[PDB]
Amino acid sequence: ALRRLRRDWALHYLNNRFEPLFQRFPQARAYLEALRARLARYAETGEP
Amino acid sequence: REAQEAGFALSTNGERLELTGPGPVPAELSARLEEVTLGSLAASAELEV
Repeated sequence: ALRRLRRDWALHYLNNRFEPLFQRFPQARAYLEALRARLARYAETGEP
Repeated sequence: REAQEAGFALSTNGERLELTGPGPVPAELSARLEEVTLGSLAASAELEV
């Protein structure tokens, strides 16, 4: 559950960071989401 | 201001922010404290940029 929390709060932060980027670059929807998961995994499993 | 009006004391350490006070922190107050902390660190992000 703690690991899941360290991912839920990560997404809560990343949505706020990514909203202006999604608004500015809709064509990069696939790319920007790809970071959103990846950074989350960095918060989740500590994978470099 | 919103913490003192809510009966909680804000103990800042620069970027790090925490609240000390009797009873549980209200959901609005805790969410807004998280908001202020993330906003400060995002301002630090755009400072690095």
